[PDB]
Amino acid sequence: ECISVKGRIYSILKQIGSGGSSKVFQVLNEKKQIYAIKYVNLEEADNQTLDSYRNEIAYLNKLQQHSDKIIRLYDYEITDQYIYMVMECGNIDLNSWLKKKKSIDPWERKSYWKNMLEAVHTIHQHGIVHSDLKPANFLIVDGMLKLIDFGIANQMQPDGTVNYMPPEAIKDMSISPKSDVWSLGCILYYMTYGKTPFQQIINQISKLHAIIDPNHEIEFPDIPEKDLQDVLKCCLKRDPKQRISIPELLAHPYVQIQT
Ligand SMILES: CCOc1cc2c(-c3ccc(C)c(S(N)(=O)=O)c3)n[nH]c2cc1-c1cnn(C)c1
Repeated sequence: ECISVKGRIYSILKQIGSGGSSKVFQVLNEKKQIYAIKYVNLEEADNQTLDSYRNEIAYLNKLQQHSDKIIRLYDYEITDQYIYMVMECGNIDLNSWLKKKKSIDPWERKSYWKNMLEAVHTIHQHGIVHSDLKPANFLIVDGMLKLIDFGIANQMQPDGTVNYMPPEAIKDMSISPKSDVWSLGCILYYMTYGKTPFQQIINQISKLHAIIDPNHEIEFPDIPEKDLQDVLKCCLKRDPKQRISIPELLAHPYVQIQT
């Protein structure tokens, strides 16, 4: 029913998220303002994971200044036993919203695209490459996608797919900013064609076969927005060296040409 963080009290109104030993609550302060609060129980945590949490917090904090396309962290508490993160509250994670909506509006989809670019651009500018990027990581907050996590700390599932893994991450076992470009591509592909590139492929053992396979070609059906079709093509190129960059993407006409 009730969470104390650095003096203040919040009433738990609902659980929204539930990773390993972490839980996210939709809560309310005394003035009845909403906030998401992340509780991470630490009793079991070993130094690797403990450092991962400390790392996420520090970056999440640092990055506050640079962009509003990053989840806002209002304040936090941390002891040897727990973590509480008081954060901004949104409407829905993107993943759970790409199921709900039938097919997206052009103007919104572009807006969401800009939003993600700015977000991922920011983490890159601070030497972070979020390797496991996916729509579950973004969060709608009054017409804005904001980034929830950095792939530094262990992932939470909102109350795990391989649709977004980039080639070079699969071909890896015997990293690049470009990895995130692929994953963002996949999210945008979804937002134009109602599905990811390989989400019709059934078996996962072989889902990661199509991805790596140069001979396997990806289907880009024509659409009224010719720019968008190019972005998709440029993002989903299998060779990191020849895949478009975030800074290139930010100057692409899809983001830049008006209407
Ligand atoms: C596992 C999901 O993580 C988060 C979810 C949220 C939300 C949120 C997400 C989904 C829903 C459906 C809602 S809702 N409409 O308020 O119930 C809020 N707001 N702020 C949030 C902040 C987080 C979060 C978790 N870690 N970090 C760093 C941010």
